[PDB]
Amino acid sequence: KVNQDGSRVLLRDVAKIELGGENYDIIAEFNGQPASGLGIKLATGANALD
Amino acid sequence: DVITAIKAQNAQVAAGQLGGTPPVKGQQLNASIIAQTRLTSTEEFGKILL
Repeated sequence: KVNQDGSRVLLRDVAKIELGGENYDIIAEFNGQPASGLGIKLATGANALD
Repeated sequence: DVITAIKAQNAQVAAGQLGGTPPVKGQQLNASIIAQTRLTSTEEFGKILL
């Protein structure tokens, strides 16, 4: 908004903006060290080693 | 007015949870918040305010 005055309101002021993950449910620690893995799950009647 | 008042009271909404996903390190408890619920009977539909 613009206010009845001249003071401008933008969500830099009203909110804290950071570039973070969309969910904060899961975290991964490989040997204690912070990590992120790709746990690939098999299909159905696929090819396994292939 | 009847229609609009129905979906305004017979609503099953989605409110979050106490101590959500990104927490304040030191939080002890977590509980899902229930706001409105879907009306179950003919009598509860009778008490819907217009």
